[PDB]
Amino acid sequence: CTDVSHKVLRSETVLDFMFNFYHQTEEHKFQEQVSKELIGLVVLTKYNNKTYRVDDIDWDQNPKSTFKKADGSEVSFLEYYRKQYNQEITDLKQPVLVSQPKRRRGPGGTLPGPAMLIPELCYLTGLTDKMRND
RNA sequence: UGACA
Repeated sequence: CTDVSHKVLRSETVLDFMFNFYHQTEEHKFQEQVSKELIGLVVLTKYNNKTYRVDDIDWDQNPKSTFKKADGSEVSFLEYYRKQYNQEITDLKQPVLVSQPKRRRGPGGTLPGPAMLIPELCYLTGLTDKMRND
């Protein structure tokens, strides 16, 4: 009861995460907190086991969002991820994870780990990688 | 000088 946060779980996508979070908080409230939970935090891309620092949860696009390829092949997250790495999205109706370095614009550290992630593949971490050297 | 977006 009234449980929150998660000490860097082994395996679980932030979709499954933000999912349980969907079963608690209100609507407006929901989105506000959830993000705070993943924001500044990082996720593990199941398809390419690569972790990026989620600084913003894209509560607009779904794992279906598309984009053209080299020659212009329009493939969706679901596709690019399923065909190239086969990570079966499945929850093709949740948001996205806009991972951004969002450096402190201070001196010249420049933060790393930017990426448009699928919440259904992001193994919640706890990295919160700050590494920049400002 | 934004490293499988």
